[PDB]
Formats: sequence, structure tokens, C-alpha cells
Amino acid sequence: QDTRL
Amino acid sequence: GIDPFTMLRPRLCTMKKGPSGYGFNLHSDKSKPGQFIRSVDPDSPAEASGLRAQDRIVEVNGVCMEGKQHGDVVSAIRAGGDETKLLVVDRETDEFFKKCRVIPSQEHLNGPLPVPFTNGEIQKENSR
Repeated sequence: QDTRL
Repeated sequence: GIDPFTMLRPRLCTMKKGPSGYGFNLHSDKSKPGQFIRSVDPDSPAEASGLRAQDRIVEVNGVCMEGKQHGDVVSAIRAGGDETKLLVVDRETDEFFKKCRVIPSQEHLNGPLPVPFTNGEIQKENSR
């Protein structure tokens, strides 16, 4: 899932 | 001798949108509700500015992560437009600010640091 930036 | 961490202040990384962002991966868990850097990619402004993996965010882009949620941390970063500032601390640094009753805000790394025996510093705690 996570969140990438 | 010289002490490698006698200057116990949070490191400030400044990165701007390169590929699909700033080049770091935030992980979220149903155990760790706060955000932490899971991974950094070699060819990223994040890596170049001195960000690493397993670093935890106390402030991002001028916003304080004082019990902030997933939406809050994203809001802080997104509000920076196309560039962001990441404040990360290792356990050594984290504990120091806690024991001094302060959030490791950018103001501390650039300017003044708190003192032990923090009974002299009148922390504004009232009510239960």
C-alpha cells in the first residue's frame, strides 16, 4: 500500500 | 575527544519534485500510525539532500507532526507545492527533545536548543 512521494 | 553526536539536532533535508515526487517512500501501518521513511531511491533529490530509510518525520515542510495523521503529513508536503523540507531524527535525538519537553522543530536546529532541569522553562501545561 504505502505512500510514495 | 570529538563526539559525533554532541550536536544533537534534527537533520533538515530539502528536496523538490523530480520524477513522481521527491524520491522517498512513506510507509503506513496499523501499528505505526505515524509516518516514517521506508525507502529512498539512489537517483532522488531525497537521497541527495541526505535523507535515509528508517528515518522518522517530526516536521515536514514547516508543519509540525504533533500527533498528526496520514492526511496531515501529506497535507504538509503537498502544501509545499513542488518542494519539501524533511525533518528526521534518530532515537538519540528524539529522546533528547522529549526529555526537554519540546518538539524538534526547525527552529532548534538553526537557532536555540532547550536545557535540562526543564523546571525552569515554564511549559504551558494546564488542566488534566
